[PDB]
Amino acid sequence: QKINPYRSHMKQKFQVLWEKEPCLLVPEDFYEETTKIEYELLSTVYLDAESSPTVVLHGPEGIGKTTFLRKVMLEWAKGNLWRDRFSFVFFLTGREMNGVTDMSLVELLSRDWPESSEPIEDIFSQPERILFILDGMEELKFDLDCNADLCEDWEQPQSMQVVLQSLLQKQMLPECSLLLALSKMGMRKNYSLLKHMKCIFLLGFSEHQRKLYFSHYFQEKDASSRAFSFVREKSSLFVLCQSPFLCWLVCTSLKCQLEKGEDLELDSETITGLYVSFFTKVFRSGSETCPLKQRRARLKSLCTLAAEGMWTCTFLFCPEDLRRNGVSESDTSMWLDMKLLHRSGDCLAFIHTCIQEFCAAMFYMFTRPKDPPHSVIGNVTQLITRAVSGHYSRLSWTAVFLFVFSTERMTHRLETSFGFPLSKEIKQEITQSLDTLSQCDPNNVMMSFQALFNCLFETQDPEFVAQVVNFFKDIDIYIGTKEELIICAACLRHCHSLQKFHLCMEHVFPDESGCISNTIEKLTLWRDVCSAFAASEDFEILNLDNCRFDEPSLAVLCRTLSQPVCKLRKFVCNFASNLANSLELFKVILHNPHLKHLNFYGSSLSHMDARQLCEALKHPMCNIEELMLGKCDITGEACEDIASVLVHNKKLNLLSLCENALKDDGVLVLCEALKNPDCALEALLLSHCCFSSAACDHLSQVLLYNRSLTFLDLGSNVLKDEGVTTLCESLKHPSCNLQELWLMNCYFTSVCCVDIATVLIHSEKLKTLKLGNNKIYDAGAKQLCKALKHPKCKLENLGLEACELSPASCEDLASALTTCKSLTCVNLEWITLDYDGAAVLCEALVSLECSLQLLGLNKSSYDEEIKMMLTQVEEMNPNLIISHHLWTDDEGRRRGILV
Amino acid sequence: QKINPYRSHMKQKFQVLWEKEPCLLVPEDFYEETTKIEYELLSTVYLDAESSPTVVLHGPEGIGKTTFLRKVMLEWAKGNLWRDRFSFVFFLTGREMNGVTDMSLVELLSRDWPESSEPIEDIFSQPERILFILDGMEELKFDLDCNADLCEDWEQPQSMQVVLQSLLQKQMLPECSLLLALSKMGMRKNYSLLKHMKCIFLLGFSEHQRKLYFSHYFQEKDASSRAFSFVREKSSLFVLCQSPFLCWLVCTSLKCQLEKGEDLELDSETITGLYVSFFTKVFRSGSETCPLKQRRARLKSLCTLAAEGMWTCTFLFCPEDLRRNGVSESDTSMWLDMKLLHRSGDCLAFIHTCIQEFCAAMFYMFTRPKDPPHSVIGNVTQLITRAVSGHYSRLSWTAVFLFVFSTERMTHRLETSFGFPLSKEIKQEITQSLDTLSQCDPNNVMMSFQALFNCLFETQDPEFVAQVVNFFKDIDIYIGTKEELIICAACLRHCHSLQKFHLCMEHVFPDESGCISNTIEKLTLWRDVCSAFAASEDFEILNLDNCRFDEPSLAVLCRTLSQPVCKLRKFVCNFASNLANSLELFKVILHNPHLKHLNFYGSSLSHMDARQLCEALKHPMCNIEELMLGKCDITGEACEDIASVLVHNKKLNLLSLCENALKDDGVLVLCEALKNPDCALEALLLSHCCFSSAACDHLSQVLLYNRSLTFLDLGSNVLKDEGVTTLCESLKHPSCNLQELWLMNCYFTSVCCVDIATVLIHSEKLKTLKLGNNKIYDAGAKQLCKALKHPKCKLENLGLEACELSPASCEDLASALTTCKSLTCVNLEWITLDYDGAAVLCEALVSLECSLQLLGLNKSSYDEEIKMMLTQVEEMNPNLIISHHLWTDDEGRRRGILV
Ligand SMILES: Nc1ncnc2c1ncn2[C@@H]1O[C@H](COP(=O)(O)OP(=O)(O)O)[C@@H](O)[C@H]1O
Ligand SMILES: Nc1ncnc2c1ncn2[C@@H]1O[C@H](COP(=O)(O)OP(=O)(O)O)[C@@H](O)[C@H]1O
Repeated sequence: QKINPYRSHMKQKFQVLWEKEPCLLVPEDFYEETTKIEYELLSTVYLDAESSPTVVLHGPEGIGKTTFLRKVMLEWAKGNLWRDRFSFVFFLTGREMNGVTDMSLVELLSRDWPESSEPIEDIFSQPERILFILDGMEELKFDLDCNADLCEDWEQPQSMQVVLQSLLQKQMLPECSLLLALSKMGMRKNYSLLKHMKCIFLLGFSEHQRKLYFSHYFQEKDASSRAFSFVREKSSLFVLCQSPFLCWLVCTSLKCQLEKGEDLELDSETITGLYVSFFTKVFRSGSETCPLKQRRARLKSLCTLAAEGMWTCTFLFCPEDLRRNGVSESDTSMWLDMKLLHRSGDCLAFIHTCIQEFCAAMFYMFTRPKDPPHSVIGNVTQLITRAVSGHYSRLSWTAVFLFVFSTERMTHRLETSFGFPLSKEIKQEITQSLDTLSQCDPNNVMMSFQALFNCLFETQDPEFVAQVVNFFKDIDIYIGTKEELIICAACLRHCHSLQKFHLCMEHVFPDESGCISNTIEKLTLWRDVCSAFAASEDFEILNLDNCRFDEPSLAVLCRTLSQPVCKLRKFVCNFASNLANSLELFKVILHNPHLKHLNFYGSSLSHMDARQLCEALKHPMCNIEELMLGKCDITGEACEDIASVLVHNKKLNLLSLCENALKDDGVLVLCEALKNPDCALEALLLSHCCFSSAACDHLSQVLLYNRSLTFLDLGSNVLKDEGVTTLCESLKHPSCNLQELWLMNCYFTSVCCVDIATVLIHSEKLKTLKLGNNKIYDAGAKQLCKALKHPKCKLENLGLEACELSPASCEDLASALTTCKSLTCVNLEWITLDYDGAAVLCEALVSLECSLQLLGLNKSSYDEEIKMMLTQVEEMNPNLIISHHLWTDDEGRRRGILV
Repeated sequence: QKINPYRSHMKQKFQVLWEKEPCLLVPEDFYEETTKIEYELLSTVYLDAESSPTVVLHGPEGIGKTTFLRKVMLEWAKGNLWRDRFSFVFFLTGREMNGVTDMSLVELLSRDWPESSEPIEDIFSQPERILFILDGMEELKFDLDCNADLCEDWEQPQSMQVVLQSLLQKQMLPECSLLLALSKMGMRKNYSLLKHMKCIFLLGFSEHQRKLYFSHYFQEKDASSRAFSFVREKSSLFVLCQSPFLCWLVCTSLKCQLEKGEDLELDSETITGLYVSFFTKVFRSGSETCPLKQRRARLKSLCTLAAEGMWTCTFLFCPEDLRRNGVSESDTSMWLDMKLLHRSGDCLAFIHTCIQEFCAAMFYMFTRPKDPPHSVIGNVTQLITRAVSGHYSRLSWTAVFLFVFSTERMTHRLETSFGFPLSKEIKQEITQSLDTLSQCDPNNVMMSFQALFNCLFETQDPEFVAQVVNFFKDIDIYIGTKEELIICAACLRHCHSLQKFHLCMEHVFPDESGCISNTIEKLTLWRDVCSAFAASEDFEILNLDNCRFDEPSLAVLCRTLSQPVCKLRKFVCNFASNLANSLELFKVILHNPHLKHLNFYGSSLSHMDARQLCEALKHPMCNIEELMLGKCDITGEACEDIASVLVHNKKLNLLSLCENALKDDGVLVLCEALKNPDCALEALLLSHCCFSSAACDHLSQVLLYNRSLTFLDLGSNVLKDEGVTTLCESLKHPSCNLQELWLMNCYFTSVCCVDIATVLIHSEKLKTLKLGNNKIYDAGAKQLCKALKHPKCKLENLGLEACELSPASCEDLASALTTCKSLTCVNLEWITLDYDGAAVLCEALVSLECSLQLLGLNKSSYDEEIKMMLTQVEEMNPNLIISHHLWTDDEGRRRGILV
């Protein structure tokens, strides 16, 4: 074996770690039996020396991930693993790293690197010979994202977050290999960050392995047989015993019950029940020579220790910390003996992070509603808020425990088992906290309804679940497993408060011959979820984002929405249309007179699909007033059918066909439908429809003959001034009812600006004009400003944003703002400014004659002097807002593009 | 609505049916509430008047399928449904149909058709106006398959099975519509038969509907509240109450418990537990003023009635039937009062088929091992065999019940509740019956391991399950759901008796980024199933038939097969090969020295996939002696690697590369590999490899230089006479070691027959030659016969099948058979014969000089005189077997095509 001092140092260090850290040391042959498959998988998956992947050790908490990583490193350091694949392996743990504030990868590695050896840069000469093991990533004080930039230099000092994110995204030592340990929650959290992923699942014990674990814990035989028989007779307990840590919990609980002499009782209704039984019986069997008052004081001090640790993302407790939280030497000895704490060096740690979270939740059970703030540990409202708001999701398990503790049954269990009283105001605290969150603005909060639903589900309190869920009106949820379907059905079964529902569902209804695959249980759960749609008589918006149905599930949803009791108003079905989908959605459209807005943005339709859609719309039970079909792959032939709808449904008044390819023959057919002075359509959006000036002829005949059409969007079309001139000739006559015109990015120039200037003088009805993103090069600007100076131009909103404007237009713009009394909004973003033009513009802006309410300008993108001038403008005209990105979101929403 | 007398007749019929059949008549508004979605879905899905679809009413037993179909027919006949879509709907029920033995569709329809109405041909004039409702298909005396042909004429008399299967496959009135009622078992049974399926699932009650049903059954309020509270406190009972029939069972059980006055106790461990509680409590509450002897005799008589009904597929009981089984008027009144039976006209029927199956299973509890045969009711051995043999699978639920009854706990429960003794030899009867079944030939007695596993699973007896499953050595199983995975894991956890395992697995491991999708539970179950492969030190053959894995499940399987304790010998992986499949399957190949046969037939490979396969095969831990790569999309370039294998692996001696496209350059490279007098390959099959005479040159150099190669298959290649003559030139020299040559379907003719005729005279080692399916005429046959008459021709097997042979060859054939003393097998199928040549052939065949053991000929395809002559031949030469399809299955198996 090659001489290596670092390898031997790690051998000694992890040999010592392997023998005293775990809850119970089992014979090594047993451990090797229990994890044989995973060890072999790892050893062969890394022998690759095209690229090397990052392998994630996947499993639930307490399954033994950290133990497996330590065994792997110990076997490598002894020379028994990766002998000819990795020369150096580094073991990084999250809690030890959290202490590091500002360090480079080299310094962190140097921490455990003996000087009497090779240098670190020399070992970095060959990066593929390095493996990084990252254990306890979920215990980090920061999140991992691509938000922060990622440097590629190991020598250069950086914050530890940047080092980890660079290592993970492979922008730092790309040749090295990564070994991650993640739970299901961590897997879902960091799936986006990880690429080229390879997974190894830990499986825990089998039934024979559970028997052997019991035989190893109980050094006798007959009581071991008794305990195994008792746990086997109960199904849920045996199922939970697959996890070695839960198995050890059950062992210690039963061992206390047996050494006490009591009969074998155990609670396995929930995981929280097993935790409560373990903690209860260890406390009773480990504290008997102590009076009740000091028992309560000691437990409360320990729980405060855990709560402070969890709120500061700390899991190692120096003696000074125990003294601060009121934990004395006697208390430390007692908890070490009863095996809720163990040493992790010179410091102490909880036997497992889950036990620490248990005590942290327990801490709130000693509290009063009118308690002074701890200034470190947040109160119940803060904990609930941080746990059900998606940004952090750090104190999740704690909150879950607290939810379960707040039930009357479990508060009773806790009080009876401990012997002292505990707070019963905690359910009310949680309820009021969730109500307060619900009454907040849904956009500013970003609720995580998966987290809230999990917490509610664990209480098994249907009335509590109904009360809490009915506080919320705008709900969004992802369903991709049966577990999440069960939880969502439980939480929404008795929900009658829905306003907006956003749903994404995958992996549940495959429709691979849905007859054989779908089950009555799945349909019943789905029907229960749908019951909220028809039971909530406040239901405005249903947004189905990339959902995957089969015929029965879709039929259930459509029949739910068809019921006359349903009050749906907006149906937003993104990217979904087939033959049976057509049939069922047409049942939806027909049956409901309350449904008025329909947005199919993105769903690629065919000729027959559009034919069937229009045939369903022509039914006289259809009250659709807004129809958005953007990016539906609609073409000219389908226009033949759409025109038909315009003839029949006098209730329809807004139609958007953006991002399609009408190609002037569809526009011809649509103008043929529109010309008839029976079509009641009031708003038309044909943005980016790949048509030209040829259609502007026919559209002109529309403008003369429609007394209902008031809004036209023709942006992103090649009009080349002939189309704009034809339309302007049509719009010269005041009898036209057009109010709003959008011709942005239409590839015209100054030449047609004269004709526009004519309509501005003759129209008494055109109030909003967007001519932005066109190269008017100050000639069009000068002509339009002179037109606006006319004492008959009733124009209210003008957009010339990003029009190749220069400081020469300023003066002429400055004179329009002070003369057009009806002009209240002007978009001039991306104009290039100097001092001599910014001064004139600001003089205009601060004037009483200037009747402008909204100015579109990008203040940040200028020098300091002009920034100071615009700030002075803001402080001298208290009615004017200067801002950029004025109309982007409004344009997207009205076109139907965003949603 | 059009006037119709048939409609009114069906209205009266189903109106009478609707009011007396059900267990409890609920208000009609309640029923319509409980089935609103399904009714609307049917009504709107059929209004479409393109092909006609088959609509299936899907749900578990007792969910209300028959009730829903009857209400649908009543509403149709009342004019409230399908008023403008169907003119005539026929309601076919299995039990009523079973009485018909041999009748046509017209007569069966006329059965319930009044004469004073329209004619049958006139109503068949427009088939589009016809709907068929098929209820109780699982209660048929015959099975439904596609084996029998399907005629399109309704007038022609046929057996009812043929009419029904033609109706289902739409080869009889294809324009008609179908409405089927099926269970999960029936759905999986008949999925193959049905096409264009449409499904409507019945959902049963919701929670509020369960409350309302309780309030409706219990006409008071306080016990309704008490019953609902008790059922709600128990999870399993509430879950089971979703089914209306199970809900009525629970209602009656609780009603007996309350009117008796006892506390509310109920066992809900299994569905069989609920049935036992219902039956026990109904019997106790309905026969208490009766002495024990007559209680037991009455229950036994009812059980006998049920048993005769189940074994004769009868479910309506005329009074003579009750008298024959010993059921009197007093007994009928008692059972009607306790609501185990109800009237269905002048006759009685069991309240539900499930109750009848329950009683039929109960009947065996009154029997003795040494009992005389009932001559109608089969004994326990016959019942178990018919239940776990796939051919019948009719009495499944009965057997399931009997299994649960046979446990000690449930026998104790039944004895305690009833009060009289019951048989305790039934576990032994079933175990011995299954042992005897296992010792039968696995090819004949078609076990249905899904049925056996379900029966074993329901007993919840791990020891009994292990004992029964270890009786079987050859197991084949399909896993397509999580339920079936759980069942197979439970049954195979402690199985260590495996010899051959055939597996087809779908729909469980999607590999849609298996990290997020796969769960530890599923992986654990799969590992438990795989544990049988490595725990059974007799494991010969593992056949994965079109299985679909992800990385973790495949890795679990491969690591299982890698263990040195594993004794795998034959690995048949049909239709699976990718890059990750490559890595893991190479772990399988490398690790195991016991593995010797490898068949990848059907798995589409690529250039690099074949490269990686060959590189894995070149490892020196590889003991493969047989390699089958038929229909693997292998081409000439991959031969370069394949040739390498032939050079390296001195253990390999059989290679089959059939159904590939080698195209003479691959064959060139392979012959370059074979020429080397180190290649130990002994048998090569290049059938259907798309090569020509150009390869026969190189193959010739093979036969001179390979002292180990003894079998060559070159069938179905365009070899013409030049290739065969080149090969014969190579094989003339006695130094060639070739023992078997297959040149069937090789497009040669009489011209090369001279050279073959030379080799037959000069070879001392060529024992089997197949020249079938080649257009050698009687001239070639005569030349070969003259060769065989030479006193040096040591040819043992000759195939001249399908060679355009005529009665002129007979004489020359007849004289070769009596001269070639070494010629023991000759295939002459498809030869045309007359009397004067058949006589010569038979005179040869019945002769002492004829040393033939096997003659390949199709006796059935000749006139009566020649048939009688060949029958006399068989009756005069007791050593000669005449048969057709002589070598087809052997050819397929040896090429690796079949399996
Ligand atoms: N295979 C095993 N055999 C015996 N004990 C185990 C095994 N796996 C885990 N344990 C015990 O369970 C605990 C698992 O905790 P840990 O190893 O931190 O897993 P995780 O990080 O997944 O929670 C350890 O304290 C160890 O004592
Ligand atoms: N929707 C329902 N509402 C109330 N009771 C029902 C309903 N469906 C079925 N039942 C009851 O359940 C029992 C079983 O009915 P059945 O239609 O025979 O089930 P299946 O057709 O599945 O065998 C009947 O006695 C009936 O009274």
